[PDB]
This record gives sequence, structure tokens and C-alpha cells, in this order.
Amino acid sequence: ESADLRALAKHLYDSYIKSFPLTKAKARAILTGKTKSPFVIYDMNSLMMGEDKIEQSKEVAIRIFQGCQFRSMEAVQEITEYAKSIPGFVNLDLNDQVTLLKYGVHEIIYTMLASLMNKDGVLISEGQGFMTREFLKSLRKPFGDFMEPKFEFAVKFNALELDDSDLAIFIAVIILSGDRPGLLNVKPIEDIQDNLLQALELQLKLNHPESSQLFAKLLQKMTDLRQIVTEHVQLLQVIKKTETDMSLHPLLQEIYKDLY
Amino acid sequence: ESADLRALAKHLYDSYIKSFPLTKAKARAILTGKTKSPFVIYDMNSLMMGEDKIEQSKEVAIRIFQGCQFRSMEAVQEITEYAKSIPGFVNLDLNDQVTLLKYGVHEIIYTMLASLMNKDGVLISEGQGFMTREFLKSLRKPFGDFMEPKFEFAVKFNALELDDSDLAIFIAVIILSGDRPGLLNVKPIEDIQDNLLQALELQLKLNHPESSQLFAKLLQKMTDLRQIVTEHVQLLQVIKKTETDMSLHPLLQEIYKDLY
Ligand SMILES: O=C(O)Cc1ccccc1Nc1c(Cl)cccc1Cl
Ligand SMILES: O=C(O)Cc1ccccc1Nc1c(Cl)cccc1Cl
Ligand SMILES: [Ca+2]
Ligand SMILES: [Ca+2]
Ligand SMILES: [Ca+2]
Ligand SMILES: [Ca+2]
Repeated sequence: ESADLRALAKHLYDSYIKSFPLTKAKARAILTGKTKSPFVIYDMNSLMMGEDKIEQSKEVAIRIFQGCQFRSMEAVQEITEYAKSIPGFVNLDLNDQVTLLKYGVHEIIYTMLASLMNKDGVLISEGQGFMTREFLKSLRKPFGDFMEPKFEFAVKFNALELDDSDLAIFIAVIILSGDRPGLLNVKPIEDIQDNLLQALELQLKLNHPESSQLFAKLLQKMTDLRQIVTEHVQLLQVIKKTETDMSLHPLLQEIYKDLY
Repeated sequence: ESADLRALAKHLYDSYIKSFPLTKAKARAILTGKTKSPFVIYDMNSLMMGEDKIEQSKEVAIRIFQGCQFRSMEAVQEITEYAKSIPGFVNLDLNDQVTLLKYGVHEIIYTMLASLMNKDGVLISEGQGFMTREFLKSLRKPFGDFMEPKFEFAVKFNALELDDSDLAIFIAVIILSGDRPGLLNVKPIEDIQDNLLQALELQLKLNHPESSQLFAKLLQKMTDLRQIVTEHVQLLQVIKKTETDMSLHPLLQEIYKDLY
């Protein structure tokens, strides 16, 4: 029923707002000067000014890649806490909850990252910096490309003009993907996802009534996100196998690993 | 200088207040009826009422032990975030930061747990429940004793009448313990700890002027906390080796382990 499907959407939106302080709405207000201004990092010189202006220094490409990777592991906390807020999720087998999050989190980071991006760059530091796409592309191989697949995805994705209320539900659908390798009980995952898919269809109808077959464009984009996490995962093996000794885990992840 | 030592103490107190929402002050107000009242769990019947009144059910002793263990891994987050707030900590080698937290966190949990305890029981659920000591002792072997060393430590510890401002510093001293096995650069750990020890001595002088040699009683208690984490660690091996398949890691710890 439409009452339920809307209350669910309203519930996910509120939890999203709770879990994720920097919203697409705010990010967009910052990117367009509706708001304060972020420090622009466009060259080595401004990177150095910038990182001063908001343990170890080692060559910049590594520091940048490392920051991205830390910010991503950092983000896992807010995403995990969001996923628990999804009706029926905390009632799945724990091994399945873990698997869903294991394969989902990068897809969600890239989705939310796009809220922070425009063809020219990306907001960092809770909106306090703006790093250009060409600056990132300027980094030496293999680092000069780690962000391009994200920018390429983001520009097409952002053309859809989704707003946080649609994203709250989109992200929930991706978490609950019953085809992750290694799942124990696929059925109750697909049940929940199909309520979620129906709340999403209704959402886009009301929210994007001049955009029929928009739901199908979004379904398309979940495929586009697998391609990106696979390129990213393969790039990471290559960096691990060619660039000795960078730390890619923030403190909390290191201690949770070690207490295990 | 005394200005510095006090500003440091003031800084640690504020970070403590930030990191740790349930303070000893509040806990004590609850335990004495200064405040609302917590649900008392004193028997199986009240445990069942209680756990209703605030994925799987398996025999109660395991559910209780499991909750304690989850709450402890949960607490690691707030402690980690507290430790970063300690001047010079985030400037140590990461491997050393990790080691300090690896061996420190249980000592701190037991210290802060004592803020939640009286000879008769312990507050749980952010102060919403009160589980009796005898109820915990009633659980079948080997569970009937996992909390007694904590109660025994807590009663003696609480006799010292420390208040959150002293605890803020105490906890910082324990984190920075330069004798943890496996530390790479012990020196800069002992430097920081000795500023911390001086801020603590000054703190107790001002805060407990009728209690000379109180500092030495607290130093004594860091030894008492090693004994408890060792009994706890050995009890845990025994439970792991005798009681199949309980989950002892909350979700975030499972995903951080798996993304590693
Ligand atoms: O900095 C932030 O808060 C945004 C964010 C979130 C997830 C992943 C990366 C980033 N930012 C960011 C990026 Cl997108 C690339 C390189 C370095 C950094 Cl610090
Ligand atoms: O419940 C809480 O918030 C307090 C807390 C903190 C750390 C460790 C354990 C506990 N509580 C608690 C205890 Cl002390 C024993 C058994 C079960 C529980 Cl849920
Ligand atoms: Ca600098
Ligand atoms: Ca619209
Ligand atoms: Ca029940
Ligand atoms: Ca006093």
C-alpha cells in the first residue's frame, strides 16, 4: 500500500539524515556558491597550502590516495549505522549482514561521492576543500587515474538529478542485493529489497513525474557501480603490489582487526 | 608548570565529556536515586521482562556474556576517539598507537565500568537497567564468575572516590603505558605519560587534599587491572574452547575485519 511505502521512504530519509551529515543538498549549495567558500586545490602548490589550511609526509600521490582510502573506511561507520536502520536488516543472519556490507559499501561510497562532485572536481573535508579533477589526473602513474572512473560515473549519475530522498532509498536497495557472493539465505534479502524497490518506484513517480523510465535508469546504474568497484579493487592490488608500505586503514579499523 | 598541567587536565576532561556520554556523575546520581528509575534484573523472570522492556535467543548465560562482550567492543570506538584527543598520541607510530589501544582498552573498560557499579550490581543500557551481582553470579559455570573480578575491583576502586576529572587523566595514563609487549619506540610514549602523571599528581592534590598518597593508590590499581584483563582473557579462551558458536563481535568490527 502507498501509505506504507511512503512511511518506509520517510523512515529511510530520516535515518539517512541522521547517519550522513553532509547531504547532497548542502554539497550542491556549496558547489554553486549558494552559501564559507572551500579551499581549492588545483596544483601542488595549493595542495601544500591547502593541507596546511585544514604522523608522516611521503610523496603527495600516496598521501592523497591514502586520504581517500582512510575517508572511505571512515565512511563505513555511517553506512553500517544506516544499514541497521533498514527494516529487517538487523534480523538477517550476521554472516549475511556482514557480506551485504562487505560488497555494498564501495558502491555506496561512490554513489554518495557523486553528491560531492562536479565535472571539475570534488569536495573533501566535510565540504571545506575542493580538489580538481585535473589535479587528481596530474598525479603520476598509477595514481593519476584512480578517481576518473568515479568522475565519469558521477557526471552521468548526477545528470539524473536525484535528491537526498531518492538516494536514501537507492542506497538501501544496493545494500540489500541478494546476489552478493557467499550469501546463506538469499530469500529474506530479496523480500526486503522488493519492498525497497517498490518504495523507490513510488518515490520517483512523485519526485520525478516528468521522468518516466527513470527507475530503470537507476537500476542500470547499479551495474555501472559494480564496474567501478572492480576497477578500484584491481587498482588497489596493483598499488599494494608496487608501492611498499602505505597505511590504508584508520586507527579504529586496525584495533578492531587486532582485538579480533 | 602548573598552568600547563591544569590546561592539559582541563583538555582531557572536556574530551572525556565529549567521548563518553554516561559520566560517573550521572551514573552515581542514578544509583542513589538522585534523578527515571532503571529496570532491575535480579532473576530469570526479571531478565526476560527486562530484555523485552528495553537476531537470535540462545541460553541466557550466553546472551548475557555476549551482550557484555558486544558492549565492550562497542566501547572501543569512544575510547579510540578519546585517545586521539590526547596530546602527542596521534603523532606516534601507527603500529604503536594500535598496540597501546590493543592492550589498554580492557583496562579502561573495567575502570569505567566501576563508575557504573555498586556492591550490589551494575548499570546497563546507558543507565536504563540494573543487573544484580548475585543474579550474574547465579549463571551456570563458567559464566557465573565472569563479572566477579570486576565487582571486586570496582568496590575497592570506588572507595577512592575519584570523579570524572581525575578519571579523564587516569585513563590517559593507562593508554600511554610504555611497557605494552611489542612497542617500537618506547621513549616518546614514556615522555607523554610522565606529563600525564604530573597532571594527575597535581589533579589529586587539588581535588583530594585530605588524601595524601592517593596517587600511589591509583598507581597500585593499574597493576590490579592487569590481573583482571588476564583473568578475563583466560576465561574467554575457555568459553571459546567449550561453547560452540556465539558471536562476540558487533557488526562494525566484523566488516572492518572483512574489508581488511
Ligand atoms: O573528504 C571527504 O570527506 C570526502 C571523501 C569521502 C569518501 C572518500 C574520499 C573522500 N575525499 C577525498 C577524495 Cl574523493 C579523494 C582523495 C582524497 C580525499 Cl580526502
Ligand atoms: O550496557 C552498558 O552500556 C554498559 C556496559 C559497558 C561495557 C561492558 C558491559 C556493559 N554492560 C553489561 C555488563 Cl557490565 C555485563 C553484561 C551485559 C551487559 Cl549489556
Ligand atoms: Ca605542510
Ligand atoms: Ca523533481
Ligand atoms: Ca522476549
Ligand atoms: Ca574531593
